[PDB]
Amino acid sequence: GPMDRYQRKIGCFIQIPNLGRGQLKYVGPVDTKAGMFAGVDLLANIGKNDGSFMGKKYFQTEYPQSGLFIQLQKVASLIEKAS
Repeated sequence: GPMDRYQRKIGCFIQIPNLGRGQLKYVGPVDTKAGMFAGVDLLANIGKNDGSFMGKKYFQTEYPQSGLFIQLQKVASLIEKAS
């Protein structure tokens, strides 16, 4: 599947422009949103969530607002380069 190459990189770190270093924790759809998403933990409260959305847990965050869902297309090349 198209998400498999990104799913293999879960647990890696990427350097998201204008945000900072984030750990990739989830790749996939999000209920009620269009398209595929990367769930990242920014390891500081500069995200928007705790890894859950609409009462469902997608991933774990270190802090209450360190999690962020980003449209996968925006970070796909960064995730590919991560090792």
